[PDB]
Amino acid sequence: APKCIECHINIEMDPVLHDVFKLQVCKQCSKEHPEKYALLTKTECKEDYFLTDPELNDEDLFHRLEKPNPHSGTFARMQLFVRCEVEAFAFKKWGGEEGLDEEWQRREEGKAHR
Amino acid sequence: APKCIECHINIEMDPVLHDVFKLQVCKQCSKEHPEKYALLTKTECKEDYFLTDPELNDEDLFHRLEKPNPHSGTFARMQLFVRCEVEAFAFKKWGGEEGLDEEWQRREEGKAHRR
DNA sequence: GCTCTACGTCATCA
DNA sequence: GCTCTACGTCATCA
Ligand SMILES: [Zn+2]
Ligand SMILES: [Zn+2]
Repeated sequence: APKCIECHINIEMDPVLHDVFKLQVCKQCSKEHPEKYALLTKTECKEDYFLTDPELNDEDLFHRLEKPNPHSGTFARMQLFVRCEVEAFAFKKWGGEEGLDEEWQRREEGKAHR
Repeated sequence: APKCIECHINIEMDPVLHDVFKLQVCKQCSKEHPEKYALLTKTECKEDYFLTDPELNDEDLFHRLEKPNPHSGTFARMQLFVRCEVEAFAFKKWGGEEGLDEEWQRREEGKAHRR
């Protein structure tokens, strides 16, 4: 029977990372590796990685988990993305982790200026 | 025998102004009163009256005629609005003809201000 | 550490 | 004298 790609031991996969994000990863390894497996809200994806609504809204581009808005169920649904997917897209977008850090810099100058 | 509200004479209403815009006006009177009856594109509505896409996209708020884009059938459809409806909404928005001018005035100052 | 839309402009592509 | 979307912050309201 198939094994978690992180630990090579667990055969019971985290339900969310597996069913929703297509990752053969166990709940414990997801906790141990947030740099890959942590779930980020849509808002966290824009502030951390400077992705736009059109790229995050693209059904064809990111897998996503939706939950009721924790502020109120009458508010727009919370959207959760897996860090490895969003990071990989942002690195292609801005050019690796350095490109991203240069774009970070670039905006502080903007906020300062403005 | 219902009459054009403008001339009170013609019995045959402009088919566009009547079917699409609900206006009991003959074609001849539409040409003689462009200040009420001229059809404006979506773009001329934003330029002339500072209405937004959300306003003009509201299906419940303006009648609209759609035509194929004259630049190309593959481009987004042309949308035609009747000046009297558009003008009346812009007069409420900006507070009359004077407020529309006052808003005109301020954007020129902005596009001198932006080098 | 919640999300959508709108303001706002203009360009670009369609 | 063609239209949509995107880029920008954001704020507001939901
Ligand atoms: Zn594991
Ligand atoms: Zn008439």
